[PDB]
Amino acid sequence: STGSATTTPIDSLDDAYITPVQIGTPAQTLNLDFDTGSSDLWVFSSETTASEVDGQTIYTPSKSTTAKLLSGATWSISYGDGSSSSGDVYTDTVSVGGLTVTGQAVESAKKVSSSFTEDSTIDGLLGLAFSTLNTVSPTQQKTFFDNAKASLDSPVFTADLGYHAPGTYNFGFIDTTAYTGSITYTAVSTKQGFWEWTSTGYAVGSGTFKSTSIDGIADTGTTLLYLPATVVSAYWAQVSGAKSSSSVGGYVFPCSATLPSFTFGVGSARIVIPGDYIDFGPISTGSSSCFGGIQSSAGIGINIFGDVALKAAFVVFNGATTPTLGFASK
Repeated sequence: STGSATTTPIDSLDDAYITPVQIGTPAQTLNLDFDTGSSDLWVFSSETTASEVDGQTIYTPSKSTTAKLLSGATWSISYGDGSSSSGDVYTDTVSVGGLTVTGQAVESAKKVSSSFTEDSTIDGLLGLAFSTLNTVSPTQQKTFFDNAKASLDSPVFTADLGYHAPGTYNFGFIDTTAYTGSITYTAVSTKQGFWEWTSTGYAVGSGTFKSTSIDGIADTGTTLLYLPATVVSAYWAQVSGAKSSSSVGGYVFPCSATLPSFTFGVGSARIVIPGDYIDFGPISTGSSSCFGGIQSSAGIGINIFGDVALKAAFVVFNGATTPTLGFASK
């Protein structure tokens, strides 16, 4: 089997991407944030505290003939940005782009933090990291990808995120028309439950490539590119007037700037992030100070190749017995 679904930015900044997902019988379609940095499929639901719902589409398990309470199971998750959600669990039929999993754990939110409530466009998350990070207790549950894997033509999914444009998540096949050149594959460590890999270095604009190992995660659920302070300083030093602002919470730059590109290494290959991808616009409406898309990972504890990086590439998440990650230009 295979599946193919379009993913769409939620706003003009590509803050996140939503992909339609069919849950239950008859289908209830919710727009979920596919997140390769976590492993819970959770939804706004008929159980979510009413005051914490503001425009989201909800899953109502009582209206699904295939929903079953997973008795005794609860879940609770906290994300890198400080947001959180928790609730109980149903199993139900879940389909993405024509690919169907029966008996998928669908985690129903009883509570969500303010950032989720305030984002009317995101109806929940679909985790695509390794199932060892799943938060369901007392019986840990599998991701949609893990459940689908055996049925897939090939044990892979691909992320093809757009810059200010729709893109695609595919399951079970590599679309050879969706990228240019060849795909370069690189080793993955699953020790922390993430798609964790080591970049071979970087360049700033037209500058020389610096060979240096940068361990980090491929995380579609994180907006920006978070890298070591040394690397980030080298980037922003090339932008007149750029500075790190503790009051704003990262690097800002004059909105009048033209940003240089940023290149990262994948083995001997190179992925180029155009300068425009690094512009996240005015810090507040009408400001001439703009927020940077490359930020320091210092104090996160991990480097994160978020959407800013991944949208510059066609990315293969290879869930073979020895997982790997593939990157191609596009």
